[PDB]
Amino acid sequence: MIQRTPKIQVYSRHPAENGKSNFLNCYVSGFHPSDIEVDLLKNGERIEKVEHSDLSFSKDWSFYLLYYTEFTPTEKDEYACRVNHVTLSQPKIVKWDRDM
Amino acid sequence: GSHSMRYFFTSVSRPGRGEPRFIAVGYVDDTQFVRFDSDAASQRMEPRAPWIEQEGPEYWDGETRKVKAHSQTHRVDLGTLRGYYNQSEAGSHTVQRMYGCDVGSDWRFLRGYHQYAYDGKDYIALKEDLRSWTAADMAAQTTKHKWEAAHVAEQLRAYLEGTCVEWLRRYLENGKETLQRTDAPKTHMTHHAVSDHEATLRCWALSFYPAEITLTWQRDGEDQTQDTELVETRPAGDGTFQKWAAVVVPSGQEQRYTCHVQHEGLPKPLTLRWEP
Amino acid sequence: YLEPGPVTA
Repeated sequence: MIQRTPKIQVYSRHPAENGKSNFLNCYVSGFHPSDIEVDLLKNGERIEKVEHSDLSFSKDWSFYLLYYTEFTPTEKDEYACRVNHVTLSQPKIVKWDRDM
Repeated sequence: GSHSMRYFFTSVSRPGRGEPRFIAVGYVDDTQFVRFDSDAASQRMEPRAPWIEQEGPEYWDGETRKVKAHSQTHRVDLGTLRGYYNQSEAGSHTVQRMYGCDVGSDWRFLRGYHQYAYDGKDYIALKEDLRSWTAADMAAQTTKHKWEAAHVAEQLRAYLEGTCVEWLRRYLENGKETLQRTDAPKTHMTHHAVSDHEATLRCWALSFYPAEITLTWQRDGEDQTQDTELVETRPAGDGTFQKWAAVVVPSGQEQRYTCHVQHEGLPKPLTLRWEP
Repeated sequence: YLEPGPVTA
């Protein structure tokens, strides 16, 4: 009853290049309890087609999941991960920052 | 390299109606190979690696039977533990179980483990000798006595030392093409100018397997931990992993800093330096 | 290969 907030990374499976098919990932970890809602956003709109890994957890018992969807990046499309969990009073939104 | 087989079980009670949501995943090292989800339609243990599809319908039958036995133990435990903790029926609760075995480079038994948690905290765990138990509180103490009189540790010891390692070795053989392959990290460094006097160097490691890796920075050949940021290792989604480590540096002094990468797949560590 | 059958707590 320790609740733990999720850490969130947003990134691509492969090095990101315009016009090349890829996968946009949202990796959510360190959270408890397990119920969580993760949306991947494209220019602020929910992407419908999102899959996720099978729930597992770390040695400290905190959960992690990977949400992912196929995409072809372009120069002007902005992407983001939107996460809600009991520990958060509103949705947390992390932008995909390719150029790190 | 050492290897490990590990199973992870989560049950989450559903107060209004019905049995708990149950999810089970099996790993060999960092590779998911099986799953069961009480919400999926098949109601069978399902393959998640190509090399486990070699196993015959008797394996699948046996794994499905066992995994539903696990689900039923957790369903019961959620009820028992609720009562032990004097909790109402209104709240969702969670039980998590993890067990498995590690073997060394010779593939001989190294370590086994079997741990259980209620609502995200330690409940009970098998000790290292696999002969007795660590109970975190008095509820768990009651469980420990039950499992002692029922010689549970002995049955688990037989499995963790015997069967677990035996099937791990089978899996390592059958999945050898991927499971006995190490993928060294693919590295590079980027540079980002914060202000006129401050720059960030990020040392990236992509596409490595297994997940275990060390990235560290040095300045003029000694370790540097201040002004560094190291993200959690993360799955690429294609079975490999990614990580990076960043250091902030005074603009112009980039050349003093070196990122060092260690990994099972790199015969010696690798050093990266900005130039680039 | 799963263990045969967890014992209830």
